[PDB]
Amino acid sequence: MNAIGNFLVGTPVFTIFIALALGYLLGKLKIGSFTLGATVGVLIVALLIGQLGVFPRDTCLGDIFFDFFMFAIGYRVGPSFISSMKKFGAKIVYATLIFLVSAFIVAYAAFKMFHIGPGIAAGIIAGGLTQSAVIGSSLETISKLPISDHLKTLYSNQIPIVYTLTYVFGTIGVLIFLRDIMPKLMHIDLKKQAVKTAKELDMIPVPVIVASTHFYTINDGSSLIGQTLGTVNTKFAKGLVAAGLNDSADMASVINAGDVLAISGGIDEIGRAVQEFNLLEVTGKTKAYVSKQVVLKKNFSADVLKNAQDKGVLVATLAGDVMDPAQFSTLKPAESVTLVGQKDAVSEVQSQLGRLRAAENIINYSWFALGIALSAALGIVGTKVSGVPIALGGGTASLIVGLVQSIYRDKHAHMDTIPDSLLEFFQSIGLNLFIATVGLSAAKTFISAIQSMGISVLLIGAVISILPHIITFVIAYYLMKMEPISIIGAQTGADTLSAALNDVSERVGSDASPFFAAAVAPAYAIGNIFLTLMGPIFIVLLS
Amino acid sequence: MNAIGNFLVGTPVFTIFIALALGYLLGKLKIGSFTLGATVGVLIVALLIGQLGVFPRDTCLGDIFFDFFMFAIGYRVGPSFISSMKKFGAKIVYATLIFLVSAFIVAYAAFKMFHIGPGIAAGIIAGGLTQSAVIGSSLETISKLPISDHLKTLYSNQIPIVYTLTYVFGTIGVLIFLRDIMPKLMHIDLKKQAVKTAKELDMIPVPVIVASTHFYTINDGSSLIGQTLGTVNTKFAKGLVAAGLNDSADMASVINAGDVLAISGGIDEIGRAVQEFNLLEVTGKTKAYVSKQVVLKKNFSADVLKNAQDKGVLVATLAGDVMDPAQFSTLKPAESVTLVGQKDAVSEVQSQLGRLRAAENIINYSWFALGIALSAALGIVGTKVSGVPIALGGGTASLIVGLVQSIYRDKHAHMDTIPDSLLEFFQSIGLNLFIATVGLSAAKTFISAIQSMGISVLLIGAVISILPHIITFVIAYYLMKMEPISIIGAQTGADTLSAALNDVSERVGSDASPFFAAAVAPAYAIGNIFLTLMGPIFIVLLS
Repeated sequence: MNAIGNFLVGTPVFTIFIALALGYLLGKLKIGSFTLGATVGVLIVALLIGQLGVFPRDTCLGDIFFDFFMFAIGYRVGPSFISSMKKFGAKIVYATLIFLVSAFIVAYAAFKMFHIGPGIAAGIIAGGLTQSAVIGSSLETISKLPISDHLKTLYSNQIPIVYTLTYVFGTIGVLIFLRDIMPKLMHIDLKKQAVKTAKELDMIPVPVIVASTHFYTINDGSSLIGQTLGTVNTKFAKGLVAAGLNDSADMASVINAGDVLAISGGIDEIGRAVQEFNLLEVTGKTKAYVSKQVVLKKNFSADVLKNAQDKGVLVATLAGDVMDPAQFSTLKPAESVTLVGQKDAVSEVQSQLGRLRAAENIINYSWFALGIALSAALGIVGTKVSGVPIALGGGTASLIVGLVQSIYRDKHAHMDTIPDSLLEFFQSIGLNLFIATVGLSAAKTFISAIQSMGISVLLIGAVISILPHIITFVIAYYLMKMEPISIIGAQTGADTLSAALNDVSERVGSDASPFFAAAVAPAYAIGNIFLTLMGPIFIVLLS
Repeated sequence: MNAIGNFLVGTPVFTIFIALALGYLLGKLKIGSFTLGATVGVLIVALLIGQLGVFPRDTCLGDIFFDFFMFAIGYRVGPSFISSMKKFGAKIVYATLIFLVSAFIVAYAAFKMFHIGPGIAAGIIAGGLTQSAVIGSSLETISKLPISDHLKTLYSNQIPIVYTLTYVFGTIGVLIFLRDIMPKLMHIDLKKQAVKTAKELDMIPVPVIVASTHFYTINDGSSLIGQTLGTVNTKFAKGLVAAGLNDSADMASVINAGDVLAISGGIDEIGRAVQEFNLLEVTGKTKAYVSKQVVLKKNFSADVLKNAQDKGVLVATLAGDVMDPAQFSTLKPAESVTLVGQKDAVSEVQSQLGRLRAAENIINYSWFALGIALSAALGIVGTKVSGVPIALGGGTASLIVGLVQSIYRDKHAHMDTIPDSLLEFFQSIGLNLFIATVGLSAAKTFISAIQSMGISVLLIGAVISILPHIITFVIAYYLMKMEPISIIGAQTGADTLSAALNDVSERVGSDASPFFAAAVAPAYAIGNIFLTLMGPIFIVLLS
C-alpha cells in the first residue's frame, strides 16, 4: 500500500478534496431520524484516509479556509446582531460565564481525584474543550516552569498526543449531545423553536403580494376612451397607478383607441379594475417601464414621496408590496423604498429621494478582499497577561471584521455586497476543509494513543467535554428560564466548537441561522479567551 | 520602512488580499474609452507592493486558486463545447499550429540576428510566450547539455531573471494588443461580434412569455357556472388549461358560485379568456399548484405528453413558454419539459414521463470536490519525449476534467450542479490571486533586471511576444477568412495567456463567454504542450 500512501502524501490537494467528496456522501447517510452530517462524515472519512500513511499538518489552506468560514458567518449575521443583542445579550453573557466556571470546577475535581499529570491535564482540556491554542500556551508555560529538563520534555511530548486522542470525541460527542439529545431533552424541535423565536423578532416576514405593471390594451368602446391619463389615474383607487399611455408618462394625453394603458400596483386591485372596465391584457414589448430600489437620503422630502403617485410612480416597500400613504410620514432616512413605473418618472423621483440601491447579485471583490486582509491584520494583534500570551485569533478577528463590515454596508447600502449564496458556500466548505485537514493530520497518533493511555484519558476527556454542558443546561433551562435556541447558541460559543455551528445552522435553516449565529458570537469570544487562558493556570496548579 | 516590509512578508494573506483589494479599485479606473481591468490593475498594484520588501513565491494558495479558475472555465464551457467544435474546430486547430510555428521562426531569426545566448533565449521565450514550465524544462536541458560547469551555472542563473524581466510586458502588452487594438484593427466591436456569433448558433434565446397559473374567482351570473371543469377545459383553446376548481384537480366537479378556477398558460391567451368571460382575478393563497421540471426518460411516451392537457397539466419547454402539440412527437429523450398545474396531476404525469430536474441554486459539494481531486490527479500524469519532460499540467488537466464533468452532468441532469454565480466568482478571483502571487514574487528581480540587460532583452521579449500574433492575425483574417472572435480565442489559447481569458470574457459578457472559452480551449492544450517543448530545442540549437 506504499504506492497509495506515497501518492496521497505527495499530492495534498487530491487527499483533502477526496476526503471532502466521500465525506459528504457519508454525511448524507440517514439512519432512522438521525443524519451524520457533513462535518461528522468528513471527520470520519478523513481519519480512515489518514490511517493509510503519514500526513503533515497543513496550515496554509486549512487556516485560510477557516478564516473564510468565520468571515462568512460574521458577514451573514451582521445586520441582525444589534437587534438580537438588545433582546438577549446579557443572558448569553451570563451563560458563557457559567459554562466556563463549571468546566473549570469539573476539570479540577477530576484531575485531583485521578492524580492527573500536568501535560495530560492540559491535553485533555485542549481536546475536550476544542481549543487548539491551549497546547501552545501550555508548552510556553511548561517551558517557563522550574521543573527538571526530562520532566519538561516528557510533558511537552505528552501534550500533543493526549490532545489528538481526546479531540476525536470532543467534536463528535459534544456535537451530537447539543444537536440531537439536547432538543429532545428540552421537549422542543430545533427547527420549530428556532423559527418561532425568529418570528418573535422581525426576521421572517410573510410573502407579500408584489406590485407590478400590467400592459393592458384599450379596446374600442371602452369608457376610458376620451379621458386623460391624469383623470384616469385620479379616478383609480390606492394601489393602482396609471404609468402612462404607450411609452410616454405625460399626464395630459387622451386615451385613444389602440393605446396601451400600463397599470401598476397589486394583483387583486388590478383585477378589480380589469373587471370594472373590461380591459384586455397584452404582453407589451417595452423596456421603458421598470422598478428601481431607492435608498432614501438623510433629508428625504415627504411631499415628493406623497406626490410620486400623482407624477405616475408607485411607491412600495423593499419587499414589493404597496404601502399606505399614511406610512409616508413614518418613513425615515436609510430606508429603501421601491419606485415602479415609467423610466422618465422613476428617474426623477429617485433623483429627489436618494440613490439607487445595489443589487445582491453583483459581487464586491474589493469589499471581500479588504475584509479578509483586515481579518488577518486584526488576528495578528495580541497581548500577554501574567506571562501567558493571548490573542484575538483568526476566529474572533474574522468574526469582528465581518460584523463591522456588514453593519457598515447595511448602514450605507449604495455599495455592492457579497452574495448570500457565496457566503453560504464559503461557510460550508471552509469549516469542512479545516476539519478534513486536522483529521488527516491526526489519525496515526490517534490510533497509537488508543494503545497507550487508551481508555482512561479518553473517558476523562469525554467527561470533561460532556458534564459542563449538562450542568450549564440544567442551570439555564430550569433556573435561568432561557429559550432553547439561546441556550444552544451560548453553549456552542462558550465551548468554542465551530464544527457545531455549520450543523446546527443547517438543521435550523436559513430562516433563523442568523439568530443562531448571533447567539453564538458573543459567547465565542469570551469562550476563546478564557479557554486559551485555561491551560497555563491548570499546569501551574497541578505541577 | 523595515516595519512595513517585515509585517507584509510575515503575513502572506494580508499582502495577497490587500493587493487584490487596491488592484480592483485601480482596475475600475477608466481613461477615455479604455479600462485597465482587474488583471492588469492587480499586476500593477502587486509590483509596487512587492517593491517594499522581499516576498517568497507561494505555490500553495496561488496554484490551488489557478486550478479553481481553470475548473470554473471548463465547467462553464462544458455543454456548448461539442456544438462549438463541430462548427469551428479545425479552423482553430489550424490557427494554433500557425501561431506556434510563426513564433518559432521569429524567435529563431531574432536570436540568430542578435547572437542571443541560450539561457537568455529560453528566458525570453518563457516570458514573452507566458509559459512558466519552460524555465524548468530549460534547466533540465542545460543540466544535461555537455557544457562547462561555470557556463551551465551562468545560464541557470540567467534564465529566471530574464523570465521575470520579460514576463511583465508579456502579460500587459499582449493582452492590450489582443483586447483593444485587435478589435479596432478588425473593424468590429468585441461585444457586438461575440453576440452576433453566439446568435448564429443556438446560445442566446429571446426572452419567452412564461406560462403561469392565475387564480381567478368565479362571480355569480357567469356563463361558466353550471358547467363541468372538464367541459370548460375542453372549451378553452391551446395554451389555456383549467388546473382545477378550489384545490382539487378532478375533472367532474361543476363550477358553482364562489369557487376559484385556476387557469394556467400564457399571459395574452389568459387575458383574452378573461375579457371573454369577465373573470375577476384574486391572489389565491394556495400551495397546491406548482411548476416542476421533468427530464424525459429514455422511452418517454407521446400519449401521456399529449393527454397531460386533458389530465389538467400544462406542458411547456424548459424556458417556460407553452409548446405546440405537434412538437410533442418531435421531443426526444434527455430533454427537460416543464409541467405546470395541480400537485396531484403534476406528480403523476411526471411519474410517467421521467424524473425531476435538480435546481441550479443547490450546490453539489461532492461533485465539485471530486472534480478538483481528479484535476490534481490528472495533472500529475506526464511523460518524457526525447529526454524532455512534459505533462498535462494544472491548466490542461483541470480544463479536461471540467469539460467531461459538465458534459456528464448535462447528459444526466437529475443530479445537482455548481451554481453559475459561484463558477463566475471562482473564475474571477482564482486567476487574480495567482497574478497577485506571481507579481509579488517577482518585483525586486524585475527592477534589478531593469538595470542589467534592461533595454535589449525587454525589447526583444516584446518583439517575440507581439510579432507572432500580428502575422497569425494577418494570415487568419486576410487569407483564412475566419471570424474575429474565433481568431482572438485561438490566439489566446495558442499563446497560453490565461490572464487574457478573464478580461476578454468580461468584455464579451456572459452571453458569448462560453463561445470564447470554447474557442480558447483546444488552442490552449496544443499551445501549452508546444510551448513547454519550445525551450529545450532552442537551448540545444543555440548552444
